[PDB]
Amino acid sequence: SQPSTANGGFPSVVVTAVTATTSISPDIESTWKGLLAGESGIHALEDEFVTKWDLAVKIGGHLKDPVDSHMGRLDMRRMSYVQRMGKLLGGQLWESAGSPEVDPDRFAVVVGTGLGGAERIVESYDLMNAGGPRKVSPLAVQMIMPNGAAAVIGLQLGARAGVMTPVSAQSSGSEAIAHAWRQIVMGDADVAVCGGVEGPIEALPIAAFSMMRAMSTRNDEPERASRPFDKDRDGFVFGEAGALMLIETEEHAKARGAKPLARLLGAGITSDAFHMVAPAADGVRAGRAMTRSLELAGLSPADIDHVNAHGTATPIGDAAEANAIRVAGCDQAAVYAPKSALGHSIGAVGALESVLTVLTLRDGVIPPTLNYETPDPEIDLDVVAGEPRYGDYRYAVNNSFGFGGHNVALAFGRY
Amino acid sequence: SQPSTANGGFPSVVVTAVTATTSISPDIESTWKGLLAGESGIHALEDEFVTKWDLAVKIGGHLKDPVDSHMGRLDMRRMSYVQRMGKLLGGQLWESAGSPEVDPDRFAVVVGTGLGGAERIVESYDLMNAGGPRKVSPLAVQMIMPNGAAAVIGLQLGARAGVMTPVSAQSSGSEAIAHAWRQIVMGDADVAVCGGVEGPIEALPIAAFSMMRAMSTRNDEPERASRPFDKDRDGFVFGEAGALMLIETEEHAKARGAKPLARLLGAGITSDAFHMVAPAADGVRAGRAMTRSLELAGLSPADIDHVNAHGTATPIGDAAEANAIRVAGCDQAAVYAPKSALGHSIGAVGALESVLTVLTLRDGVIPPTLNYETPDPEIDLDVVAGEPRYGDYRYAVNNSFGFGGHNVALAFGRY
Ligand SMILES: CCCCCCCCCCCCCCCC(=O)O[C@H](COC(=O)CCCCCCCC[C@H](C)CCCCCCCC)COP(=O)(O)O
Ligand SMILES: CCCCCCCCCCCCCCCC(=O)O[C@H](COC(=O)CCCCCCCC[C@H](C)CCCCCCCC)COP(=O)(O)O
Ligand SMILES: C=C/C(C)=C/[C@@]1(C)SC(=O)C(C)=C1O
Ligand SMILES: C=C/C(C)=C/[C@@]1(C)SC(=O)C(C)=C1O
Ligand SMILES: [K+]
Ligand SMILES: [K+]
Repeated sequence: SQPSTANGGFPSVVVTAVTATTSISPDIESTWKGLLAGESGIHALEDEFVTKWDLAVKIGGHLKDPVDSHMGRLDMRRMSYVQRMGKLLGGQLWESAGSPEVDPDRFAVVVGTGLGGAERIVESYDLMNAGGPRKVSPLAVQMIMPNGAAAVIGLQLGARAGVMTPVSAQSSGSEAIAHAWRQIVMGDADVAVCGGVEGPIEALPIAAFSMMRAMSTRNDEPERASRPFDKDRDGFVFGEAGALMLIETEEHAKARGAKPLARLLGAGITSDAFHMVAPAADGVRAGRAMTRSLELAGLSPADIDHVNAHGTATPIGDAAEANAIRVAGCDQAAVYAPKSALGHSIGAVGALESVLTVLTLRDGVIPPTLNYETPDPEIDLDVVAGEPRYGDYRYAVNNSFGFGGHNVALAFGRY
Repeated sequence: SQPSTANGGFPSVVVTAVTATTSISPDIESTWKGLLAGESGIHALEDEFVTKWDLAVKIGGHLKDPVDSHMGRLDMRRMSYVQRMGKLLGGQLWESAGSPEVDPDRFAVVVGTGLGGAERIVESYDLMNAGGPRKVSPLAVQMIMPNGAAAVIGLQLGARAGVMTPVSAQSSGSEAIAHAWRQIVMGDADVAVCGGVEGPIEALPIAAFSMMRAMSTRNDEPERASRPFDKDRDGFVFGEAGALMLIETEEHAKARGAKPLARLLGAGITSDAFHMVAPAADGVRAGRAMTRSLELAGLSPADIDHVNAHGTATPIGDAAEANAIRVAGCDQAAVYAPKSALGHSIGAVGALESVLTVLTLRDGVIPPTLNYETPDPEIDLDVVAGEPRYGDYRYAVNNSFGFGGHNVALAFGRY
């Protein structure tokens, strides 16, 4: 019969450290306290690029503490932005873990991102148009390539059991943690740094998503604009983030005296084959990704206390995900939609929300979904709102979905 | 007691169809015949961009049959180039396989690529710069995102068991087949379309790579420029390609009466943690990727008949790979380096070379490595050269490596 975590057919895998930088704080613990106190990272954008172009979207969450105030002169010339973000979070995470001395040959890195060092593409293009091929940096290829942030972290921390970069648009950061889990349970690694990084809010990304008519334009009240599951939602809001976690076998963690924050029990990856940029309405394949993570974990849907929803606040996205949660039999879980406060960080967001799922399990508390004011009869979920919801949560699923029809669900447990 | 293909701990997985477009032919079967007859796809580049910029590199292999001679006018605007290649190859592969009726919920797609729809990044940038944010296409995001080619193919063919895009630079096309094999042996799918696609030779990619000093500049003799393992090699040559294969459990293939071309037995993924753009000289982690594919296959290195080398023709690269082949105990095997004839197709190339490994096994023959004229004493490999070599080939490993330090090896068997 089928290997599961519960039946011992997969080894036990624990989360032993987390790190993130957000529009609320550069410190994940302070981001967590702010979320619980009802704080939002979303504000009026003050960038001159908003005025230069008169963008229809004038709201978003920049990082509280910009990555580049941490970067040396050479990093600014030799790395793309997602690489600098990767380096920053990778060193923070390692220090957080107690700087363990691990076997490099049993250590993997899996880090997702939406695009890569795309600013270096436009830089290279301009440099060559103005001055010819000899003006392109000899570092352009390694700064641009989308595996470049994962590679930087792997080099920095010494990972020799693989360095992988799954890209699946807005599920990339979750999918990275899924593949790290597979690398460990298939025997390829005992320890893995995983998660996601993403570029900052800029004019061209805004322009491109805005032309999809995907984004909230509630510019006069920025903190109220992101309303996942609310009746009056009008699209997503960008909120910058990067997040990594350290996962390892329980035996590896025990042998070095690490204190686990949670367990990572299983991962489901499916696809819709429905539309390139809208989720299937029926939620069936998305609900199957949740169900698969439960099969691998050895759990039933009634075990699931908590769902951390992808919850983008688009009208059709939230409706599809509500249907997916019912398909999976998880619609009596308490649901949190963290994009209500942190906005959408695209290739990083699944990793950020998996970190938040881990903290919910460690601490016994789910923050309030901001802006949740008018229940939507198509949604019919238990959306935590108003104040935090306390409980002894045993098991939780984190959802992420991505343009291309990608569905990723991760099942975590209390340690 | 570790599961392996040979001990029945993983299900048997077979290759049932292959498709590729190359500098030699749009048709994989003709490419193969061309290879065996000693044909090269590498010529003088006739593009106006070469003289416009006076590029240092004036050679390479364009597709014999351009992807866009097959494309509708709408697709030329609303798909990126790699998406159009994916659509073309995906349709051709399915028709080659008999257009089988599979269970969509058991059908995955995994397709790697080096970058994605990056021409749409520069086009969006220019369009906005000239006319504002509302000139950017509403399709730009879904054309640009690096998962875009895999997602096009998943939607086209109806894959609902997962659509994945691993990015690991020059090893992406092999890594995709590795993850497709994992998706099947972990029980998430019974059938998968997998491989890699890549963009065409253009001015800015030539500038960026050639500023790395990686590329041959033997412009006076183009078919003699790509010289993997030859003492007088001087770097790689671009040769365009895309390649997909259909794999499925042997049970699945048997139930629908499909004739297997070969077996995909195991896949190893490791990393160097050495340098962003040079492979580790000792070949140790790269040899471990080969060993790991053998472990999962249940083979010993003494079983290996044939290695399809990554063999870029850089001085450093080929020397590191020969060390790797020694580390893995595979240096008694017959070695082919197809970039000698087909050049380097970056994100696609490990998929293309995986298809060539399958055909070697199917037909009992290895094509000659072109331009292999002076053995290099640091290499000391049995390089197939001169004429095709016929043989009873039973087991082969296809190697692929990438910037960032990624190592992928696939173990294939004769059906
Ligand atoms: C909250 C998350 C937001 C996510 C955003 C979307 C993620 C897309 C990737 C983001 C990459 C951008 C990194 C910016 C680095 C930086 O800082 O560059 C500024 C100066 O402007 C620039 O160079 C902007 C150049 C734009 C680069 C091209 C971006 C193309 C975007 C596409 C047209 C639209 C998005 C495609 C996404 C597909 C994948 C996900 C589904 C510093 O200024 P200075 O120091 O020079 O004064
Ligand atoms: C086998 C070679 C592989 C090389 C490719 C390397 C991977 C990059 C893939 C890029 C895909 C390009 C698709 C070209 C479409 C096409 O054909 O458009 C021409 C007109 O030129 C263009 O717009 C070229 C636009 C440039 C796009 C930006 C490319 C940036 C390249 C980086 C600076 C360097 C490469 C980074 C690779 C990182 C990943 C691999 C390690 C027809 O013009 P028209 O007559 O129809 O008007
Ligand atoms: C297949 C397309 C999908 C899943 C679209 C979703 C719901 S995922 C996401 O982050 C946003 C903004 C969406 O619109
Ligand atoms: C870590 C760096 C590596 C593997 C570099 C290699 C050998 S892989 C490749 O396709 C080319 C052109 C190279 O130079
Ligand atoms: K979530
Ligand atoms: K090869």
